[PDB]
Amino acid sequence: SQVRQNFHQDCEAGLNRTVNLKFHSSYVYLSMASYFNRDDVALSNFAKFFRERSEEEKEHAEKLIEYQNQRGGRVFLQSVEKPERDDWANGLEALQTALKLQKSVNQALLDLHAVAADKSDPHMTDFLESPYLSESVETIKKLGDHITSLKKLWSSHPGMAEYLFNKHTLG
Amino acid sequence: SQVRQNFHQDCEAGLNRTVNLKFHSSYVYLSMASYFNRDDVALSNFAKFFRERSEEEKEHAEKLIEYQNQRGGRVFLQSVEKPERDDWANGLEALQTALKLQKSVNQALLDLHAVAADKSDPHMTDFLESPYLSESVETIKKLGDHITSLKKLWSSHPGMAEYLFNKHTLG
Amino acid sequence: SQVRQNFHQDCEAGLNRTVNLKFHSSYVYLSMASYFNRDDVALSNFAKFFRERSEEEKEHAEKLIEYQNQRGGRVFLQSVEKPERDDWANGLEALQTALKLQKSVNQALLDLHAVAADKSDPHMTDFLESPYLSESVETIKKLGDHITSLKKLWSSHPGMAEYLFNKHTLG
Amino acid sequence: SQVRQNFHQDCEAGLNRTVNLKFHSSYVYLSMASYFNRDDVALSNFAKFFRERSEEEKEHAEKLIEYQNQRGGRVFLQSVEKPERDDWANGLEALQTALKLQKSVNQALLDLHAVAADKSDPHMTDFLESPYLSESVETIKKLGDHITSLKKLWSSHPGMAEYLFNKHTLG
Repeated sequence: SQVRQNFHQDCEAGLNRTVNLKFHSSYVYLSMASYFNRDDVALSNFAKFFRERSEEEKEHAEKLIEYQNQRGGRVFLQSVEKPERDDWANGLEALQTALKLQKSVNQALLDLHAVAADKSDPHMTDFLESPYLSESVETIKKLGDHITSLKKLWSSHPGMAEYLFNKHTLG
Repeated sequence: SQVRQNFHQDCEAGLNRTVNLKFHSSYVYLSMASYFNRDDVALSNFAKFFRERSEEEKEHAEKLIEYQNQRGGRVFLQSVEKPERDDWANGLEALQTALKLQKSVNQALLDLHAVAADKSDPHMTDFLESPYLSESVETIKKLGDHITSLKKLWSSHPGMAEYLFNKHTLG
Repeated sequence: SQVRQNFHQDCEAGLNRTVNLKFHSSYVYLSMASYFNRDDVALSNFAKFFRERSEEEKEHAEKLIEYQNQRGGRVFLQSVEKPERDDWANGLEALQTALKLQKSVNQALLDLHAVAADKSDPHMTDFLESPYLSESVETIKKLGDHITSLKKLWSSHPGMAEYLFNKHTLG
Repeated sequence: SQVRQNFHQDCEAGLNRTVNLKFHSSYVYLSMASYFNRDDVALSNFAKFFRERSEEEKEHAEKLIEYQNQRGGRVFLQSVEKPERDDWANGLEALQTALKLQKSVNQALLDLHAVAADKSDPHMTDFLESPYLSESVETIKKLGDHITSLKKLWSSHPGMAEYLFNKHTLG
């Protein structure tokens, strides 16, 4: 590419691997959103929350593809594996799964950042820091807070816990 | 000081002692605010409430310093002792601690007022009455009310108590 | 903490040490502001300037506490040592002291940044760079400029120097 | 008087004595204002400043007369002695004289307040506290500040001192 400069093959490859990860996360959130809209689950604000997370992950994936093109790298798309589950049990289990998902995506971004740093690519480390790394920790803190609040309510009554949380925290 | 008139040394000293007390209270509230923002506590409106109390105590301290200068007294700042605890247990314990703190600060203001009265300084007694003494009793009444409401909820479920109070009273 | 990830103990500790430093700086500036409001000093714009510096240092301290919570670290507050002096001599001596203070705080931020870099924490190095490190150098340059201008005037008449500078540069 | 209640003869008399004092102060300030408007003095902002002080003292005198009537006391006006000087030397000497005048008026208000307190008249002590006692200390602090600033300039050149102060502080 006539545009390529100081762009290492490992960074190009890591980038392609990361967009797949982001699409997979988006897909997991979409599954969760759909689950909460089921007539036998009916937690509309949990659904809304996960739907928003889904769209955010999707937009990140698209921005990474755009970054690949900007640097003169070549995009290679892979199949997107379906979520690990189709039933997410309940609001608390879904939140806990999301925290685990967010931390694995954060680790992937940190690993990619380390590759860019090792290859001395300041443009890429800068790109990864904001907003990718920053949004990750913000989301992780938010999910941790949510889990704590829901757990407090859970100890009294799980049925009422989900209903009240859906209304007061997610509404 | 060319400006000094009817300003007794004991009032000057009491004033310096009181600004330290006010800074210490501010610091205690800041500690509480930070505690409620912890991911494992997550009561944002309790945090907000204590953050506001912190700023109010800080502004009072600054107004007392300003009063010292106005009367021709000389400000002497002392080290600000850290809060007695770093962990505040829960919303109810924090509220009860704040009531105790507010009453000790109120007593200090009453003692200072008595010194000013004894020395026949009507400018200072007037200054202390509004808004210092008035805000103290208003805050004390507010905290007493809060404690009563939270205790009512506590008897059912502490987890749900803090969650509901954080949302409905402090939100 | 369920939220903690890639957050080293040394960074957590350095953070707690830095908030204390920031509170101490705020306290030093407050002392200076109060000194310039004395009837026998009477340089209102110097007071205003240091009052603003005080509030800025305080807000930085609070943002660092907030950052600690975001990463899953635990805040530990220590006593805030009183300023080294209660009398700041004059406008020039105060400015020179502030430059020295700013450079020591800058060094602390640089040392903390180095710890974060050593531990491979890109989220923290990024956080420290803007606005902390950037504001430091901006403030340092501003103070250096002020000192130079005041020194030019000082050589003629210190009394007139402070009066004119208070009005034209700080006003 | 059908309206009189808890109004002691000594308070009534002190009130009449104080309105005369206030008229005399107003007259002194008027003399100063006129002096600074002389073609051979020509400090328009010093004149403006003293003119304002004159009007303030006059309005206080009128409010005290009004208070006398409100309580059922009877107003007795006495001759207003002319100022002690017709020539006020310079801006610094005038400022120093005003500080001395303000402190003597403040003492008179404090003495009157003490009489009201001794006679258990809370309506009168309250009336005297705001705005009379409060304005006195504010004015005293302001004059002390002004004197300090002008003295700083005086040490360099008195001619330039008055000119610059007239423009920058009083303008």
